Amino acid sequence: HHAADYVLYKDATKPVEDRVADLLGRMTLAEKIGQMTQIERLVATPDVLRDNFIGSLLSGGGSVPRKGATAKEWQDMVDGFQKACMSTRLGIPMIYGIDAVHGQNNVYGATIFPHNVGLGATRDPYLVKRIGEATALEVRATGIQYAFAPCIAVCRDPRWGRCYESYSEDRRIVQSMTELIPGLQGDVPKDFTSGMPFVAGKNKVAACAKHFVGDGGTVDGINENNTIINREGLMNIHMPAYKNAMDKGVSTVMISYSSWNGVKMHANQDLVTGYLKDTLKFKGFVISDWEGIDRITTPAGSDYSYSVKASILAGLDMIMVPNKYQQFISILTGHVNGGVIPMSRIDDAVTRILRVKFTMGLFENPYADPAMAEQLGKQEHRDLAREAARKSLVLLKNGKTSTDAPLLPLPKKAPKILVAGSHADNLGYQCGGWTIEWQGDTGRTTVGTTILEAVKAAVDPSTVVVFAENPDAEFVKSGGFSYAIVAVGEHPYTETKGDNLNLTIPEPGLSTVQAVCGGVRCATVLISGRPVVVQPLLAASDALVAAWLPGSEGQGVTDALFGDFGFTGRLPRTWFKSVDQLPMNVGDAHYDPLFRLGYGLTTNAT
Ligand SMILES: OC[C@H]1O[C@@H](S[C@H]2[C@H](O)[C@@H](O)[C@H](O[C@H]3[C@H](O)[C@@H](O)[C@H](S)O[C@@H]3CO)O[C@@H]2CO)[C@H](O)[C@@H](O)[C@@H]1O
Repeated sequence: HHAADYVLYKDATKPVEDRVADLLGRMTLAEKIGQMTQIERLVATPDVLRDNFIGSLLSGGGSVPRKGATAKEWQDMVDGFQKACMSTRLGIPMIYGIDAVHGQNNVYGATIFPHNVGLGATRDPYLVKRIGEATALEVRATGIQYAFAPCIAVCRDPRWGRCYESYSEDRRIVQSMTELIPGLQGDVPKDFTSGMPFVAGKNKVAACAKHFVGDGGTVDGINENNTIINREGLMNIHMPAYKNAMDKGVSTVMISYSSWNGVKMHANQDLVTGYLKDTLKFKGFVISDWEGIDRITTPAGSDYSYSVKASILAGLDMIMVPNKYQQFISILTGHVNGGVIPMSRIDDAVTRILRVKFTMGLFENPYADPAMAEQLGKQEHRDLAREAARKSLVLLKNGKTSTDAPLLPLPKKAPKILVAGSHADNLGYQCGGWTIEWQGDTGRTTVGTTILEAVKAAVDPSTVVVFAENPDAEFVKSGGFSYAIVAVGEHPYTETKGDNLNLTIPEPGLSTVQAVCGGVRCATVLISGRPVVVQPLLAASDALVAAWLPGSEGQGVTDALFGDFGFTGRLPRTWFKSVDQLPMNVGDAHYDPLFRLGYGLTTNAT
C-alpha cells in the first residue's frame, strides 16, 4: 500500500492485529526479549536503550530528572529516551510508566488528589472517572504514556501499609471505582470485547489494574505476604473488580508480591495464565511488580535464573527488572536458546506488549506534545481535587452530647480563632505517601494549600487567625478564641513502612487535641490513611472529621468546616474499637465496630 519501502507495521491505516503480526514476524530474539524488559530511568542511557532493544522505562517512586523539574523537563527526558528507542532497526517506541496513583504525584506542581480510601468514602464513581481524566492529562503533560493505576486491592485489614491505596474493604465499592480506568484511558466503544486493551489516543494513558490478586487479603495486613483464603473467597472478594477492569479495556495488569495459599503470584501459572488470560480473556500485557520475580525466592534474589523461568512460564509478559537488565536479558535468552522457555511464550508476551503499543497510538505519537505541558497543576483539576477532598470527608462527631449545639458548620466571622496541630500546616502530611517521594515527605514539598492556608482564605477579613503548632492548655484558655480547628494524624508511609500493628497516631497529636479542646470548643481533623485508635480523640473533641489523605487542595476541608457544602462522606471501611479485634469485617461473628461501614453524619450547607 504503496511506496517501495512500505512496511505494513508502520501503516497507521492497518488493523492492530495485522500490524502486530507483521512486526512480530520480523523480530529477532534479542528484539523480542528487549520488548519484555522494563528498566528504571536511573540505569537508562541512549546506548543502553538501543543496544538492548528495551521495550519500556519507568520512574519508580521519587525517580525524577531533578527536584522541582518542570513539565518541559520531564518531556525532554522522556523524548530523549524515545529518540534512542526510535533509532533501532525496527524503530519500536518505548512506553514509559509511572505511579500516577493520586494525580501525577512524583511531579512538582502536579495536582494531588485524595488517596483511594477517601475516594471510596465519596461513593461517587463519576467523580473518580473525572479524576482519571484529569490525571491522564497531567501525566501526558510530562510526556508519560502509562500510569500504574488503579490499585483495585480490597484491603481486609487496616494494619496493611497500603490500606490507603484501596477504595474499600467492600469489593462492590472497589468494583464501582474501576471507573478510573475509562477516565485514564478513554471510554471503550459500544461493540467492545471484554479483556481487550484500549487507550483512546495521545491525550489518554494506558492504565494498570493492580496487584493481581489478593494483595489486600494478606495475614495480619503484612505487606507482600500470604493471602490464606479458599478459592470461593478469592473469587468473591479479591477477584471481581478484575472482571470489571476487563470490561473497561484496562491495558495492563500488574502482579502482586503476595502469595495465594503459599504460591507466589509472580509464579502462579494457574491464576495468571489459566484464569486472567484464558478465562477472563485478557489480551493486554501482564507486568511484574518491582523486583517481583526476585522475590519469588527466599531469600529474594538467591536464584535469579529460577525467578526468570518461573515468572515467564507463569505467563508474565513484561518484567519490571528494573536495574539488572543485562542479567535479565542474558538469563532469558539462555533459557530460550536452551529450550527451557518455548518461543511460543516469548511470542505471546511480545504480541501483548505490541498490541497495547499499537492500540494506544504509540507508533503514531511516540513523542511528547509540548502544548500539553500547561495541563500540569491546572486550576480546573485543582477544583476537581478540592471537590473530591470535600466529598471524602466523614463526619464522625458533631457535639459532645445529644443536647449540645452542633459545632459544624463553623462561622466564618469570629473575632479570633485558633488553628493548631502538626497537620494544620504541613502539605506533605496532608498528601501522605506516594507524593514527590516514594514514602512521601514533610512540609511544603509541592504546590498546594494547607489547612491553615485554607482557613485564612475562607474566613471573613475581620477574623483574626492564630496558628500554634502545639499550644499548651493555658495558651488556648487565655487566648480569647471563639473556636479551634486542630489537625493531627499519621505521618506519610508507603508499603512496608506503613505496616502497623498498633494503629495509634504519633505524638504530639492526642496531647495537642486534649490541650486545645480543653480550652475552647474544637473541631478535630484527623489525617490518616486508614482507621486508627480514635476513642481518646473523640472523647476530647466537640467535632471530629476523618479527612483521610486529602491531597494538595486543603480548601476541600474548609469547604465543609465552614458550611459552603454539607458533609456527605460515609466510611468505606469498618472503624474498629481495638486492634485486637482485627481482622474484622462484615459477616464476621465477632463484628463489633466502633463505627460500621457506611457510617457518617451529615450537615446542611449554610
Ligand atoms: O514503582 C513501580 C511499582 O513499584 C512498587 S514500589 C517500588 C518503588 O517505586 C521504588 O522506588 C522502590 O525502591 C527501593 C527498593 O525497593 C529497595 O530494594 C532499595 S534497598 O531501596 C529503594 C529505595 O527507593 O521499590 C519499591 C518496591 O519495593 C509497587 O508495589 C507498585 O505498586 C508500583 O507500581
